[PDB]
Amino acid sequence: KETAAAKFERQHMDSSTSAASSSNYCNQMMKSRNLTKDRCKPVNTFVHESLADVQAVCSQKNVACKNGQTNCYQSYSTMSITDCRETGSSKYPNCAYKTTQANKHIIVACEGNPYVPVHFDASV
Repeated sequence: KETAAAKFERQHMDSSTSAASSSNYCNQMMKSRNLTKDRCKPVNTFVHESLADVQAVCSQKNVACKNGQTNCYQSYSTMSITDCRETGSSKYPNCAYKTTQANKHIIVACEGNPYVPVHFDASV
């Protein structure tokens, strides 16, 4: 019974590294965060900021979600992130990813009491 908040933290939070660090990072992290268990998740973003700083985005700039819901929020600051994208050669179960580091505004969807991130929508 993983909570929606905990699923967001597993899939999207990595405060321990300042920036993607290594060319190995997406290969290791997509596997260790269990995002390659059932299929190769094609894309995924990790955020290298404190949990409190990501949770605070839920009270920042309200923006439309890609799915048309209204509960998305854009960070006023830029944040350190790593984008993981499956290589063309990647075949499950040997899921392979390119690691790219960026500093961008994040967009998250927030739900619940407490009102916390449950989904990573985009970076801009």
